[PDB]
Amino acid sequence: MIKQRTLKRIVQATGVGLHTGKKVTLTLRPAPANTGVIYRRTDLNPPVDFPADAKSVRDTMLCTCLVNEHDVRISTVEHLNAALAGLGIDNIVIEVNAPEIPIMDGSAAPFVYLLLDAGIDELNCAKKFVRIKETVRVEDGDKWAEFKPYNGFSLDFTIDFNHPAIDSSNQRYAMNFSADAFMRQISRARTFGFMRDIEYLQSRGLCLGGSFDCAIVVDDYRVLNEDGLRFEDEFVRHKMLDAIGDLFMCGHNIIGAFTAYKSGHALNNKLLQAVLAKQEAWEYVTFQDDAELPLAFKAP
Ligand SMILES: O=C(NO)[C@@H](Cc1ccc2ccccc2c1)NS(=O)(=O)c1ccc2ccccc2c1
Ligand SMILES: O=C(NO)[C@@H](Cc1ccc2ccccc2c1)NS(=O)(=O)c1ccc2ccccc2c1
Ligand SMILES: [Zn+2]
Repeated sequence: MIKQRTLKRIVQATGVGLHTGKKVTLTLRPAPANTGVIYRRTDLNPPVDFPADAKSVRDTMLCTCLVNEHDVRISTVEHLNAALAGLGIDNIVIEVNAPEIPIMDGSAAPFVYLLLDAGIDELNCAKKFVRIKETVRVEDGDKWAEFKPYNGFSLDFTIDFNHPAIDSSNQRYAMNFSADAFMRQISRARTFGFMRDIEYLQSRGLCLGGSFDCAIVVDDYRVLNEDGLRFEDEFVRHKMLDAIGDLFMCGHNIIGAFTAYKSGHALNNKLLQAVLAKQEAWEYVTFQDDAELPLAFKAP
């Protein structure tokens, strides 16, 4: 039987908060079967829990967050959420003593190492997958995102960004998902933005933790980071990283084929909600024998 996963032990790391520029301590905890992914703020008293749920996500001008009934938020969950999906972590409590997840290097890779430190523990309860049964498409002008039935998990993503540092040959990326492929191909791909935008935000007291150390920073013409890009198509790899995190907000790995053209956090969430809202488009499946598990979701 394919089992749900949590962590073996509690682990802690400290990083910089993108928004405040202050040190944030992140604690990852094992959790019981079926409890899912829970983000928790422990700066607040009492602490506030935000269960990961497609309906609780909000997108801002800067990042994604989860909100509670009172619109209290926890922010910058996008890249850690992608790492959870990548390693198939079903149940976990994620604490920060601050209003935001640390930005790390702008990618998901530092979170992967932290999760490896915590270890994986298999629980005695079947892991539930969401199987796509019908085609579902959502649109935003000329932008769109789609799920189709497919016995596996594939992503095919065309980026919305247009810049001299992005050739036409580097605007699309497609992959067959797996833990190893996520780690090797996607996890290290950084977020990105304009120097003038970062300077401007910082002049307004925002994004104080923003720097070359946590993003690809471009001007109108070129990548400014002295070491350049980690991949010739790093921008679109990062957008696939984001998509993997967006889709995992339902708390289940999905068996189907994902295709997107100029999508992003908002449209990816719209697709996820559209699927879950249409009863006949999907079903929960479990695997009592490891054989019939799509290759996509094998052990790391
Ligand atoms: O080919 C690879 N990377 O480019 C393997 C090499 C590797 C790299 C980093 C590791 C870090 C910690 C433990 C083991 C590692 C192996 N990377 S990978 O295939 O993506 C991979 C990473 C981590 C794993 C942990 C446990 C089993 C298998 C793993 C494979
Ligand atoms: O990739 C992300 N989310 O998934 C980034 C997107 C983003 C949004 C706005 C930006 C403005 C200016 C520069 C870069 C930007 C990136 N959101 S984020 O990881 O929370 C983030 C936001 C702002 C940053 C500014 C500077 C460095 C890193 C940043 C990361
Ligand atoms: Zn991102």
